Amino acid sequence: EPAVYFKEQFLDGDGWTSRWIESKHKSDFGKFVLSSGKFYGDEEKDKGLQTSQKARFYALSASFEPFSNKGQTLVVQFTVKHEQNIDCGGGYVKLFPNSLDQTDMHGDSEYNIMFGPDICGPGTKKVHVIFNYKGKNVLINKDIRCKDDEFTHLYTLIVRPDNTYEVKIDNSQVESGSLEDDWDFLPGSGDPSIYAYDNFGVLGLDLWQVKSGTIFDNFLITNDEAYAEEFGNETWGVTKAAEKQMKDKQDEEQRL
Amino acid sequence: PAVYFKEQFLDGDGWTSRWIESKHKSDFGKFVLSSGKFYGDEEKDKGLQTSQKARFYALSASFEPFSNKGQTLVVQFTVKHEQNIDCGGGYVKLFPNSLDQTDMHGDSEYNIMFGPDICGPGTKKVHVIFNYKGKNVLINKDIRCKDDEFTHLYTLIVRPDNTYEVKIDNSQVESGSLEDDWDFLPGSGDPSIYAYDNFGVLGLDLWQVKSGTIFDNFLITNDEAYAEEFGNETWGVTKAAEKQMKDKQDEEQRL
Amino acid sequence: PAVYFKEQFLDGDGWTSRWIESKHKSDFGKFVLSSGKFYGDEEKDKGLQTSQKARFYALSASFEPFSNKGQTLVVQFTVKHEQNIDCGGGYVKLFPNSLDQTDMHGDSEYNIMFGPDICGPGTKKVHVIFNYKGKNVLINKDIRCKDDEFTHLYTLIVRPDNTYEVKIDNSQVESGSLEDDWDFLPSIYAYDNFGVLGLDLWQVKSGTIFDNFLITNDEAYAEEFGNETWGVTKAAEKQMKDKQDEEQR
Amino acid sequence: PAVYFKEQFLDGDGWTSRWIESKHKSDFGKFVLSSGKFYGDEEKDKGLQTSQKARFYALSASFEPFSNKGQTLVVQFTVKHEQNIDCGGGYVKLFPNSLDQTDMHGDSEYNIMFGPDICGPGTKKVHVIFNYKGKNVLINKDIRCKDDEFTHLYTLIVRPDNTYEVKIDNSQVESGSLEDDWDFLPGSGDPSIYAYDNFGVLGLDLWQVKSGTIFDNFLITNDEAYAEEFGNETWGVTKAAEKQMKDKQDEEQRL
Amino acid sequence: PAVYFKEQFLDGDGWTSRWIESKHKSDFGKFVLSSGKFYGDEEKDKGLQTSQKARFYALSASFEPFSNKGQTLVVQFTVKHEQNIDCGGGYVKLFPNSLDQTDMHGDSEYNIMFGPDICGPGTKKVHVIFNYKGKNVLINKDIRCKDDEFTHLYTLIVRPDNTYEVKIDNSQVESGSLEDDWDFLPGSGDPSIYAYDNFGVLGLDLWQVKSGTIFDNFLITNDEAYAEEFGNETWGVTKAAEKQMKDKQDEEQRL
Ligand SMILES: [Ca+2]
Ligand SMILES: [Ca+2]
Ligand SMILES: [Ca+2]
Ligand SMILES: [Ca+2]
Ligand SMILES: [Ca+2]
Ligand SMILES: [Cl-]
Repeated sequence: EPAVYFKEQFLDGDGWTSRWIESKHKSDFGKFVLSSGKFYGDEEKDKGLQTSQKARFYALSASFEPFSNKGQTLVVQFTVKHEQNIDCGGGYVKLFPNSLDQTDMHGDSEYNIMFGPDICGPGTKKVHVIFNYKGKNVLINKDIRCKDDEFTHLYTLIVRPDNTYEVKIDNSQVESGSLEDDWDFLPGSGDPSIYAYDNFGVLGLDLWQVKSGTIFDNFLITNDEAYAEEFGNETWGVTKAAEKQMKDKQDEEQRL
Repeated sequence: PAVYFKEQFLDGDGWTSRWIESKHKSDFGKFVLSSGKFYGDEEKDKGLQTSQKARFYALSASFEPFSNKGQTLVVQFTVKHEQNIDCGGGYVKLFPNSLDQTDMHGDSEYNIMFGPDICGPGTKKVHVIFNYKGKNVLINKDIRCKDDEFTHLYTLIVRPDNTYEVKIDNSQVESGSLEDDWDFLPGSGDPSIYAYDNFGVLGLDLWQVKSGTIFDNFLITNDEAYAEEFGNETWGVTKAAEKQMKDKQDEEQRL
Repeated sequence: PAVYFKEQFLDGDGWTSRWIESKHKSDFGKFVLSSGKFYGDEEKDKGLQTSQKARFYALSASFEPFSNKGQTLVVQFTVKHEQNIDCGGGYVKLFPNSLDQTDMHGDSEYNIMFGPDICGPGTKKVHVIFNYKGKNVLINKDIRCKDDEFTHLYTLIVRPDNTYEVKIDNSQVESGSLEDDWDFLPSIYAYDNFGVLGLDLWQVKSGTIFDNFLITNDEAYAEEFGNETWGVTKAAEKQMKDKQDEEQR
Repeated sequence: PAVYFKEQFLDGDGWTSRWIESKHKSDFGKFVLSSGKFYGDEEKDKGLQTSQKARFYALSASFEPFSNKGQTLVVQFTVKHEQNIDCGGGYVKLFPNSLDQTDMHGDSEYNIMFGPDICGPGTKKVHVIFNYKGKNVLINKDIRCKDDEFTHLYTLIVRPDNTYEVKIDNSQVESGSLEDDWDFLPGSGDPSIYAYDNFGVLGLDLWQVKSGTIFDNFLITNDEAYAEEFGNETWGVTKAAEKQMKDKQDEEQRL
Repeated sequence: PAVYFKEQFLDGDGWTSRWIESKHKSDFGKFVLSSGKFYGDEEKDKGLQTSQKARFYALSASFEPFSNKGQTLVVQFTVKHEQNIDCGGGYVKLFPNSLDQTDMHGDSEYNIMFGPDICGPGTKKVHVIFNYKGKNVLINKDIRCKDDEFTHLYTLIVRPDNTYEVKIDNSQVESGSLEDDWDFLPGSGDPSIYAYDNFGVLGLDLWQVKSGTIFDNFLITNDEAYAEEFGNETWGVTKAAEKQMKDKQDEEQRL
């Protein structure tokens, strides 16, 4: 059976406030609030963490029973909804070693992997895939376009023990290849262990936003690609059509 | 001193032309060349590493066939369970030259199987298995294997008087006679039990939950003294620097 | 040789008048007198056995108080993880006589802690902890403990020149000086008062048996007693267990 | 790892340009290059052999001077009393560079003396002597040396926290602190006792009744792990084959 | 005259309760109390000596916090590179009281760094570094440090008009204004550059190849004249006798 290292849907009211921790590294971090926003597919299911303040840094994280991806597939997946029509701001997650002090998390804390959408003005609509290796944060050399509309989108990163990876948006492949080719880690054949991290213990939302209102939901860390795809269809795939219908209706009333 | 087989994986990707993957199944785990996260020497300590969790493995190497009839047979290699293994094999198999390497699997007919096997706190055992009269006969003595994360040397010595010796880290841990330490027959005796007409392949054919085991410094020879020399030139050269590098990493982890 | 404490549990249920259960908590696991499923001698090898899974334990024995000032201190006992332990302690603690035995727990102030600690394939360690200036200072050397199912002898030697030695199965495995092998803030080694030995620890899989406790000031006597206890258990224990393993298969 | 001195006598008669005979006396015994009557390898196991009975010996080798201040000092070499010695030294001395090699003798001022000493039934001892405040201070622990006919590895480790270790055949036999294991001073302590400004010469300066002792594989380094490695590449490679050749000769002698 | 910090190590081992070892790393070198092989006065000239080769060091002393705002700041101490240093620092750092002394290291944020730095033939320099706007700004003037084996006095004077002076052996070697002698800003204008809200710790945080450097007679004060007095009562009292003892030892060495 598939291993589920982390799952968060924010289905149990305020239960999440005991699973996530705010960094105190700075005194003026923005606050996340629980919200399904102005339109949604289901008012309760579509609750997630929403950035609530403009022009702020954010730093909130959740711990889980530590694990290693050594010898295994790693899948990192979540939904992102820039309801506010974002101008400039991140929508990405970071996976940290368990040695991270959650109350001191910030932009320069050492993570293992960073993944997800980053928007800044007309020029930047990009999906980051960053691997930490030999004390450097190495950025993917392929150009992956992210979504930028107001609707909920599913982001999936797959990393395999043969050093292959795949990136999906809305459960459909948008990029793939090998770590040795698509990042500048090192000369020659490569190092067959690049993909692997001794320890994963925390998932962080650690990012900057000008216009706020982004909602993060349906986080999943697993070792099974098929399961990730299922869960994507049970979450994003259930949100999608009703969300779009409610928003069309509101747009019409606005016009009128 | 006859050297029937030697593998140290010193010549880059050269090993990929000396070893053959079985296609008996479609979902065998893959070996990769690696010295892992700590080592005595980054290059010397490269070996074959299991790269996937909860898998069967099946990779082999041929050599000029030989018979141990009338002679001493020595089988030796290093094993390193870097990953702190929960359950998995670390043993080799010696096969007749009639083995189809591309069809090797758990039920292929081997001559001898030798080496460490771990499964939970309860099983930490060295297997010594002889194939005789279509049965795979298991040693009756209980030999404890090593279980830590470091590189260990495993040596099997089989002699034409049907005596055998097992060594770990170049030091004897078990010895006796085939007739006493296995149930081949109800009483004495068949003085030829030790002997095989043909050896042609060495296989790594095994199961692993947590992966990351590294195999290096394989030797098949007819000379005990040479085996001991080679063991000191390989394992014996790895040992102290490996332990020093790992202590350092453990300390940095603690801070 | 001074014998400050000896316990071999040889006199039936006599031990129940020498040891005291902490009531600090209501759900501590219970020790039971047992030689387990295999042994060298069904009677001699009786000792205190942890009887419940996933529990804290807290049982202690008092003795006529003493100080090690100007003397060698030797702490010795046998540990047998019969159950093939996954995670759990096998160490003792030596406490000042000011300890309330009926309130002993994990945070009670001890002088010295010593012995095997196992938690998963990754940790198989011998603790040597000294209490100094209100800190519990952990040895900086890495000492591997035993992890099989058989009875093993653990011995800590502390000398008035601030040297120490650790033995397993009556054979040295570690040695040095207190000043080098711990980060202490000349008599670091010395305590005004020892009055209680406690088994205060955690266990997932239970079944560990503790026997043959000795606190003495004589290294040679400790070694003798080790050979008269562990050394007499060893071979017959292993033989009975090999036999049971064969029948099992 | 710093290698201050290495000598294996592998380059024929090359050694004769690296070692100097004292002329302090006219009747010193002579060293000769030899692997003796039995060996693991006739060439590799060549070393300096005492060639005359009831004699003083005095031969030395210079190296680029160094200080062990702030660092680990490791002194290591092999000794083989092939002749079954009755009485004689097998130890080395490390000297300051101010030593006149041509005048070396029993009373020359050394920094450290280390190694086996045998004299009759009573004495089989490893010396560890430190020169301090114009006295030669003898270790207070009793360390047994080897006395059979085979090659043994002797290793002294001295560390800048004033700890030391002694190994025989790459395995610890003694350890502790300088302040405790020698009478330098009435109490602690002078943390610099371990340290010498200058090492420039290694000497074999000693007495022998029955001659035939072979010295090989000298190493002075600052790295314990490297010393252990080199030990396993030298002693560890001689060991088994040496023993096998000698057993064979013992058997033939008996018949 | 305010004395914010004074250390002469005159009260035996008393210093061990005034200074704290960083535990940021496990392998920092250790300071030991020592007057070395030569000295003016065996007791007075005790100071902190680096005891291990090729190591980072990290030891610090706290004092009642203060600010130099509106006042003169004088930082003074003696340095003796007894070992004839090849490469290594001899400088101090003044830290804010917010520093965790048990975590001090090379990247901890200091206010001011001052003192000699030697690295090979090319570098014999006195550092004067001011932390400003999250940068560590290095003086633009080239100040030669001393490099012989003897004890030298180093003095930094910083004044509330943003002037500074550097002295060696109680005699001026450099002077000027902060705005001219560092690149804080493209042009003149921040008169408070000299000033720090708080000083709470003095650290020895540095690297050394060849070890043996002795630090003594630390003084932090607000009075230039008092610094000069103390310098003459410390360095000035060490100087002549130290030189005389060392000449005597050099002469004995030459014979
Ligand atoms: Ca939700
Ligand atoms: Ca190799
Ligand atoms: Ca008992
Ligand atoms: Ca040689
Ligand atoms: Ca002083
Ligand atoms: Cl009971």
